[PDB]
Amino acid sequence: DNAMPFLERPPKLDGSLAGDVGFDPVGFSNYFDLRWLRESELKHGRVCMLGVTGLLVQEAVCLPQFSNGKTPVDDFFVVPAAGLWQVFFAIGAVEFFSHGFKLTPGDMFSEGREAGDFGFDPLGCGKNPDALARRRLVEVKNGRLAMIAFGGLLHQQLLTGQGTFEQLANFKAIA
Amino acid sequence: RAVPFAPAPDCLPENIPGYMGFDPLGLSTLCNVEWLREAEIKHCRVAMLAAAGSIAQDLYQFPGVEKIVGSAKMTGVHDKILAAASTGDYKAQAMSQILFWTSFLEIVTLPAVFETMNGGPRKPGVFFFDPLGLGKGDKMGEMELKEIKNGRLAMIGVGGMVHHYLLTGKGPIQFLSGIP
Amino acid sequence: EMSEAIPFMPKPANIDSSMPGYAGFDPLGFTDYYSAKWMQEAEIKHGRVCMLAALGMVFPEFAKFPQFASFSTNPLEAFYQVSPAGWGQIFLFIGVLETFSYEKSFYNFEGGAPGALGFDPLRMSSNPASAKQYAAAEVRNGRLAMIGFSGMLHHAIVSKQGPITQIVEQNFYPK
Ligand code: CLA
Ligand code: CLA
Ligand code: CLA
Ligand code: CLA
Ligand SMILES: CC1=C(C#C/C(C)=C/C=C/C(C)=C/C=C/C=C(C)/C=C/C=C(\C)C#CC2=C(C)C[C@@H](O)CC2(C)C)C(C)(C)C[C@H](O)C1
Ligand SMILES: CC1=C(C#C/C(C)=C/C=C/C(C)=C/C=C/C=C(C)/C=C/C=C(\C)C#CC2=C(C)C[C@@H](O)CC2(C)C)C(C)(C)C[C@H](O)C1
Ligand SMILES: CC1=C(C#C/C(C)=C/C=C/C(C)=C/C=C/C=C(C)/C=C/C=C(\C)C#CC2=C(C)C[C@@H](O)CC2(C)C)C(C)(C)C[C@H](O)C1
Ligand SMILES: CC1=C(C#C/C(C)=C/C=C/C(C)=C/C=C/C=C(C)/C=C/C=C(\C)C#CC2=C(C)C[C@@H](O)CC2(C)C)C(C)(C)C[C@H](O)C1
Ligand SMILES: CC1=C(C#C/C(C)=C/C=C/C(C)=C/C=C/C=C(C)/C=C/C=C(C)/C=C/C2=C(C)CCCC2(C)C)C(C)(C)C[C@H](O)C1
Ligand SMILES: CC1=CCCC(C)(C)[C@H]1/C=C/C(C)=C/C=C/C(C)=C/C=C/C=C(C)/C=C/C=C(C)/C=C/C1=C(C)CCCC1(C)C
Repeated sequence: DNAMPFLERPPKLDGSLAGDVGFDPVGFSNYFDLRWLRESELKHGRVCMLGVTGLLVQEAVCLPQFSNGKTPVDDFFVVPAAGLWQVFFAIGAVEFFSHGFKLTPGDMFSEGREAGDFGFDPLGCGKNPDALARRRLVEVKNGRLAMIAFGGLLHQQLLTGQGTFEQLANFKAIA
Repeated sequence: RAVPFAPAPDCLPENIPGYMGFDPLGLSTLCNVEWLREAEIKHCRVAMLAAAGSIAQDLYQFPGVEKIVGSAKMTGVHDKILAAASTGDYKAQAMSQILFWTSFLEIVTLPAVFETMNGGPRKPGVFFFDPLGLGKGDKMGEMELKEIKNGRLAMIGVGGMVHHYLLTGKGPIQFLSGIP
Repeated sequence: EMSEAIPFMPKPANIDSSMPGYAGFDPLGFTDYYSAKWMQEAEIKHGRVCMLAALGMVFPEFAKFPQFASFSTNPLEAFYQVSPAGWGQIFLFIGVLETFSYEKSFYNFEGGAPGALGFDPLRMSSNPASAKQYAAAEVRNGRLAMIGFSGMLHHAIVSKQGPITQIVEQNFYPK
């Protein structure tokens, strides 16, 4: 349906993209490319799924070569500077190679890619077409959820200073 | 191509000895290709002499030098001979002699590297120096690539040897023999 | 036809959409008197020098070369802390690089594009969309660096420190 029934439906949000509930009140997709916005949305979403997994895991697991922070956000501050820089450049290498060295809104889509596709299906989960459609909707919605959840987990870990599961098992209201 | 990611510029011809498609950084677009070829052959030969001399200055030393040089290894010998020559010492002028003759050789062979760029007959690096005639009488062209490969290896090897010394006082043989 | 940048003024006649950073912005008509391609080449060189200068004013906040490690992090004092042999070598190197612009301008002025000194070692700008985007991005980052360096220079005059230091100490106003 229309997500905001009082507002008119945005003109460029046709139903072809998954996760489209007609939600664009501020008026993006009337200025920017919807291919760029969708590829940005999936990138944010997939990063945040890995990010929430990282927060939960690092609250428990720690590699022996690394120290342990008080919280998974303080885990960033005990990993050696060279290690953070190596991860940054490794991700940068991936971003260059996966996007065909075309990284800007002027050239990223000038070869004809669909937004968010890198040809990544080693297990072949997207072999079926209709199953692919369902998992496209699942991906965008879990990605959106993980975006919000990552915001919540990070800000609560910063505020309390006691992890996520430790926070829940030792909940202490604002005083 | 050496790097499928980043191939060699079209500035590089593919008919030069040692062409293996390796120029990801496009360094042949930034200078004359004839100059670069000449420079790498010269760097190759100087480094081959440096590497062989680094090994030889460990296995066998010319007579008498232990009083003038002691037990200093490859980088140290240069500094110590120049230290001894800094006093008025007659028997410590090996550095000035080699510098004089190599400078004289580079001075009188200097127009060659400008004739090649100007369209001259002589190809980069060729001084027609084949006294034994082994490369000339036999069909030539494999020896060019052997020279280039050994020269590139010598450059890296000199690098290794020098920096391994700059960290630990071992020379080539001492550093290879053990593993600190 | 009116100028895009200043919509109530007429379009400057001697600048054109062909030029990468074109906005129709020439209120004082420099291009009506001076050669538009000379101005185009000057803006690009000023931007390239400023892009390096803006990084240079900022970079020794993070790290210094070991020889100049004792040198100050205020750039306006590190200027005088460098030896004249060092500044002479810099001037010679810039001279060698500027021989190519002295040969491009003053001899083959009409052959090429403004700022095209034959320096494309990684063979970018091959893809046309990428070339278009890079042309405009070089111009815009050059203009931004001009403004940013102008700021940082006068900020080092007022507060006798560098950009990051002034920010960290919150030394934002004349003491
Ligand atoms: C090509 C493969 C390769 C190799 C050989 C290395 C080698 C190294 N890594 Mg690893 N790394 C790699 C790929 C690689 N990395 C990738 C692809 C990633 C991301 C997925 C990482 C993520 C990573 C982390 C998170 C950490 C390392 C660290 C280290 C170094 C430990 C040295 C130390 O304790 O004192 C050396 C101490 C110094 C102060 C010197 C700085 C370290 C030098 C510069 C390492 C240089 C490696 C080189 C640039 C390869 C990286 C390529 C890039 C694409 C990642 C070691 C040399 C650790 C580290 O550096 O801690 C210090 C560390 O915490 N790496
Ligand atoms: C050298 C690194 C590098 C490079 C060249 C790129 C390149 C790109 N990124 Mg990616 N990205 C990177 C690292 C990098 N990324 C990292 C480390 C992250 C976090 C995991 C992301 C997350 C990310 C998202 C979520 C999005 C992009 C997008 C983009 C594109 C837009 C270009 C732009 O404005 O940003 C160029 C970016 C840089 C020059 C640097 C990026 C650094 C960012 C700010 C992350 C900062 C670090 C992070 C907070 C902590 C990581 C910790 C880790 C190192 C251990 C382009 C393909 C967008 C896109 O493609 O959609 C259209 C988009 O939506 N990037
Ligand atoms: C980059 C080259 C280089 C440099 C700077 C030095 C410098 C030095 N060497 Mg080392 N050395 C070199 C190459 C080099 N050598 C080579 C190639 C060898 C033979 C494998 C040696 C073998 C050697 C020994 C055995 C000893 C030295 C020693 C010394 C020192 C005293 C000078 C001396 O007697 O040299 C001697 C150098 C030679 C006899 C080299 C001659 C080889 C020439 C170059 C062959 C030329 C072939 C061809 C005909 C010429 C081409 C002509 C064409 C261009 C027209 C000095 C530090 C002495 C020392 O005190 O060290 C502890 C010592 O005992 N060197
Ligand atoms: C791997 C070594 C190697 C090889 C294969 C070549 C090959 C060649 N050179 Mg080059 N050259 C080299 C090293 C080498 N060179 C070095 C180090 C120098 C500096 C002195 C020169 C200086 C030079 C000049 C000035 C010229 C050549 C020319 C030539 C070509 C024709 C001559 C020929 O066939 O001789 C073949 C040469 C060899 C087979 C080298 C013999 C090596 C012997 C077998 C052992 C070396 C012992 C050494 C002293 C180290 C001992 C070991 C140590 C650890 C103790 C051919 C491409 C000429 C050319 O391009 O045009 C005709 C020319 O003008 N070369
Ligand atoms: C594509 C590809 C595949 C793949 C893959 C991968 C690696 C897939 C990874 C998928 C992942 C990790 C998805 C994670 C989603 C997380 C969500 C939705 C958030 C949950 C948390 C919430 C809602 C919360 C909260 C909370 C807040 C904020 C604060 C707390 O105090 C309280 C509370 C906990 C309640 C594979 C490899 C299989 C092969 C295939 O051929 C190709
Ligand atoms: C819609 C949508 C879906 C969905 C979804 C979901 C789960 C949406 C949930 C969103 C949520 C839970 C958002 C919560 C935001 C909290 C905020 C902004 C509070 C900030 C605190 C501040 C600024 C502060 C402060 C202060 C501090 C610390 C100091 C103190 O003095 C107190 C004070 C309070 C003043 C899915 C994913 C299915 C996709 C689907 O296609 C459509
Ligand atoms: C041209 C020609 C003529 C001639 C001639 C001449 C003078 C020919 C001489 C040719 C020479 C000297 C070739 C030497 C190459 C040296 C190499 C490849 C070393 C690489 C080092 C490495 C790999 C290493 C290492 C390492 C070890 C072991 C030790 C560690 O501590 C360090 C490290 C870990 C880095 C003749 C006279 C024949 C006539 C003819 O008509 C024309
Ligand atoms: C060409 C070529 C290539 C290349 C290349 C290279 C080397 C490219 C280099 C690019 C560089 C160095 C770009 C730097 C731009 C800097 C800017 C825009 C800064 C502006 C500062 C601002 C706005 C500010 C400010 C400040 C103010 C005033 C107040 C302060 O208190 C604070 C604050 C900091 C905020 C390669 C090699 C890949 C090959 C290829 O084949 C061809
Ligand atoms: C005696 C003398 C002096 C001197 C001196 C000297 C001679 C100093 C030595 C300088 C040299 C030769 C340094 C070597 C640098 C080469 C490197 C780092 C290799 C890079 C290759 C890489 C990274 C990869 C290569 C590759 C691999 C892995 C295989 C795949 C392909 C590729 C990726 C290309 C002093 C200064 C001591 C003063 C003294 O008074 C007189
Ligand atoms: C729209 C919507 C529709 C209907 C439902 C709805 C609920 C009514 C509504 C939702 C509304 C709302 C309000 C949704 C709320 C959305 C919000 C406020 C999300 C907050 C996100 C903040 C993040 C991810 C911070 C990330 C910081 C990082 C990664 C810092 C990293 C750091 C770096 C590297 C360096 C320092 C070290 C650390 C600290 C680690």
